[PDB]
Amino acid sequence: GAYRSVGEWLEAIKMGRYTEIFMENGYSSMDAVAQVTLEDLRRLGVTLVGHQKKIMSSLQEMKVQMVNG
Amino acid sequence: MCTNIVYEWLKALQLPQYAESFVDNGYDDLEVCKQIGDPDLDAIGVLAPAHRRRILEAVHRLRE
Repeated sequence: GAYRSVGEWLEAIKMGRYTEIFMENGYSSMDAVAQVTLEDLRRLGVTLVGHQKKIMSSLQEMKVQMVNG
Repeated sequence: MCTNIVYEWLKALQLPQYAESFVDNGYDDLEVCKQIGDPDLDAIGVLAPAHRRRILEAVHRLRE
């Protein structure tokens, strides 16, 4: 909830390399990104397991902040 | 409140200098490290052949 764009969120978790890929494939606002699954990541070309973990862990961290707030 | 396990592991391999890059790339526990191959080392930035071989040999040992 505290990021202006998907690009800004990705750069905050050191995953900025995926920004273009997310925007081009239609995961283009913070709302679109919250429904992303591990399979969605795989189909977007995020095949490195550590990067999948980074991204899925952050998506979950952001959900936790929202349910708790 | 407890040492990061990937730091501890790389210390045991006498390659502690990569620990922060491992963790920053999401290789933050031994379950993830078990899946490491050449693309993962490339992204992390482990380039010296001896170090690459040492980590991949270690990864093989985690999968036993």
